Formats: sequence, structure tokens, C-alpha cells
Amino acid sequence: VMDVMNRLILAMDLMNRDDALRVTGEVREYIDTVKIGYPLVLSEGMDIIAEFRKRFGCRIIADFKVADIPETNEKICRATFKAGADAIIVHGFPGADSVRACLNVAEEMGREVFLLTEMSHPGAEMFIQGAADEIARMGVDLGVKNYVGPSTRPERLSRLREIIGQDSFLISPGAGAQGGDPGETLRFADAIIAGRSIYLADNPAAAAAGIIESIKDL
Amino acid sequence: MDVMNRLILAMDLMNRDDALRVTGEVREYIDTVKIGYPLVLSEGMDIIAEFRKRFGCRIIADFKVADIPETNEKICRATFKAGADAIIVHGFPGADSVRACLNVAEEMGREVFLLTEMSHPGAEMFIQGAADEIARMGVDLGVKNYVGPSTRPERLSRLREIIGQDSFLISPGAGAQGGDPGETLRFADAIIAGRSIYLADNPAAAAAGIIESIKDL
Ligand SMILES: O=c1cc(O)n([C@@H]2O[C@H](COP(=O)(O)O)[C@@H](O)[C@H]2O)c(=O)[nH]1
Ligand SMILES: O=c1cc(O)n([C@@H]2O[C@H](COP(=O)(O)O)[C@@H](O)[C@H]2O)c(=O)[nH]1
Repeated sequence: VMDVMNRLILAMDLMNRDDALRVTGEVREYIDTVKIGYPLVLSEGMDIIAEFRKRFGCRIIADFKVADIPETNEKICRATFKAGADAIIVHGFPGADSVRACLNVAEEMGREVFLLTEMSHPGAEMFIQGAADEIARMGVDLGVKNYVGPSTRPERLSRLREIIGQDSFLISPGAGAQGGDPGETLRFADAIIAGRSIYLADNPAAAAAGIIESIKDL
Repeated sequence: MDVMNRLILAMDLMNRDDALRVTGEVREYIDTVKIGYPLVLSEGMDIIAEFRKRFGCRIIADFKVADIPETNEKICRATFKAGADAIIVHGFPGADSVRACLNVAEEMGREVFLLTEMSHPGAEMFIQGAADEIARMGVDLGVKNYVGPSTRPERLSRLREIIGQDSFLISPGAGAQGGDPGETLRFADAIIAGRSIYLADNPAAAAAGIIESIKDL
């Protein structure tokens, strides 16, 4: 599995190049894995992945929550890996063919898929939560090795860890701004994602160091 | 939304030259283009403004928005800043995520389309069982524009029943995925067509042919 420094992944959701680069550079001594999503990509272009690699040499997870039909999913994955992303995040709720399309491209291109099972926000309870255990089991059956599950619901995160097993890699958003607890989340997740609690801080480096201090025994 | 010939081009070519040429070849037949991530991630968001400059077409950004509310808001803002007239949003992540998109659309003078059931086989696993409830959620939220599947006209008809004749409904899956344009337009206001046009030997003739087949509609 990927070796994520300090079990901490930066969610870089700032929407201009200058700020995104400044903050990422400020925390680079603490974090070697950066999640780049559509807020930044749709504002600055896919070449932002190239610039981050050039400036920081951090691993890049493209958080694109891929959620289309198989044919379109393949195109999205090919474009994303072409730009230099190490991995891409894909929704499971559109079903097994859509996930398999992404897995097939990742295999061909030598990259990785993360399967998003349950989400961390309140609305996830409406439809996603009731499908999540089955989505996870589907991932295991398809050979998925990397997963995303919610920091905001420790009980659900624990179940998802059970389903995927200890050898699978699990990352988790929702600690900090959304109310999850970093230490509790790391009982089950390999790494936590942190966005606003870092990038909105007066001193992002101090914020990152503080999160790390709070989980130092882990 | 007044869609010329009830036909929306799904422009999923992945290079600018081909995308512009093919769209130009069929411009006399359409005034509405759906641009998705295959083109945007290959050529950049500036492609939307370029389509508006070249064709003066309406642009639907098919971004299948499916994040938490805070991130959805950012995605919609970036998308509308790029000149999209409308954005397609998944309903599966729940009401708060949809509302976040509705808020930005209202602020910027744009439309949200709610995707309720998808057209591909995998949709049967999780989405289909939630789809009627997703549609009722749209009604509750005041959503007026919807997407449902050409490949399952009985499901498309049910979606139309739920949202009412006043709502606007567009539908992918005719052509390449096996749906029939005419049958689909019994229930949808417009059909989406991608590969059946942009991969055809002659895209203009392909568009003309689709339109000939639904001439009475
Ligand atoms: O279930 C999930 C899945 C996510 O990827 N995310 C993403 O993780 C990040 C959370 O950032 P924050 O720490 O600011 O709440 C955002 O990029 C969000 O889009 C999430 O919050 N919940
Ligand atoms: O349920 C859905 C929803 C979609 O937006 N789409 C989109 O509609 C278009 C269908 O294109 P095509 O005619 O080549 O099958 C694609 O851009 C696809 O991403 C779909 O096929 N099924």
C-alpha cells in the first residue's frame, strides 16, 4: 500500500493556484500525499497536477468521485492518469460495471483506484448508507484494494474495515471541520484526510503539526 | 429550456480539434451541447467559452456532481464561472448535496438537472431501487429538470409520472446503448446522443437521420 507520511492526507480544495501552492508548500514537511479534487482542477486545469509534482513531489490522489457509465468512466480515468495522478477515487453506487471500467484502466496504466463506499455528510444517510456494506463487499469481490469511508460515523467506518479486511488500504475524510475525531478515526483508517482544518488556518503548518501531535502515539 | 429538434449532442470526444469540427458539422441540427469530463479533463474548462463563441449553443455541464455539500458548492461555482448554463447532479448522495447545487444555480442564473436513474446495466444494483425516491426528493426540493434512462422506457415513464408533465426531462441511452429515439421521446422532452453522432462515418448525416426518425414528434 502507499506509504502516507504521518497518516495524514491534505485535501487541497482551495480554488486558486497561488493559494493552493502556498499552503501545500507550507505543510510539505508533514504531508507527502495530496488529494486534489474538482474545486481546484476546474479552477486551474489538470496541469495543476503537473505543477504539484514539479514543486513538491507529493503523491497525488485525484478525488473525482467518478460516477458515470462504464464507457465514460474509462475516458475520465485515462485523462486523469495521463495528467499524472497516482490514483483516482470512484463511486461504488453506480454499480460493478462502472467500477470495473475504472479498475481496467488503472491496471493498464499502472495506477490505483480508491472505492468510495459510505460518505461523511448528513445526506449520505438517505441512500448511500443502506447500500454501503454491499458496495464494500462488491469492491472486495472485484479486487479493489483501496477504499474511502467516513470519519463522522466511527461505527460505520469500523464495519467497512471489517468487510474489506486488515490488508486493504482505507482513507477517511470528515475529521476536523465535519466533526470527526482524528485519533478515533485512525483506529480503523490507515490515514485521515484533512482539508479546511489545515488550509483555512492562520498557520497551516502549525495546524498540520497540531493534528499530528494529537495522534502521535498512533 | 427550448432544445432544437429535441436533440442534445453529447460531445465526449477528447481533443479540441475533433470536438470543434464535429460540433460544427452538426450545428444546423442542434442548439444544445452536453459537455462532460472526457472533453473538459482533456482540454480544460476554457472549452466551454470557446463553444459559446463558435456556436452560440446552450451548454449543459455533465459533471455528475456527487460530493458533500461544501464541495458541491465549489464545483458548481467553478462550472458556472466557466460559462455553463446548467449542471447535472447525482441525487444518490442525498438532499443536502442537491440543495447546495440549487443554491449556487439560483445565485448565478443557471439550472440544475437531477440524475435519478442511470442507463447502464450497473444502475440496477443500487440506483434503480432508490430512483423513485430520488425523483420525489427532487419534487420536494423544487427541482424542475431531470435525467432518466432511454434504455428502460418503463422506468423513464415512471420518472415522468413522478415529476409531472411540467418538469423538463432529458434522456441518454438511445443509439449506442440500445435505446430508441422515438420511444424515448414519448416520455422525455429531449434525447441525448453521443457516439451515434460523433463516431458515425458522417456525423451530419447521422444527426439528420435521427431527426428524420422522430420527424412526427
Ligand atoms: O465522504 C466524503 C468523501 C470525500 O471525498 N470528502 C472530501 O474530503 C474533503 C473533506 O475536507 P474537510 O476536511 O475540509 O471537511 C473534501 O475534499 C471532500 O470533498 C468528504 O468530505 N466526504
Ligand atoms: O445514465 C446516464 C447518464 C448520463 O449522463 N449518460 C451520459 O450520456 C452520454 C451517452 O452517450 P452515448 O449516446 O455515446 O451513449 C454520455 O456522455 C454519458 O456519460 C449516460 O449515458 N447515462
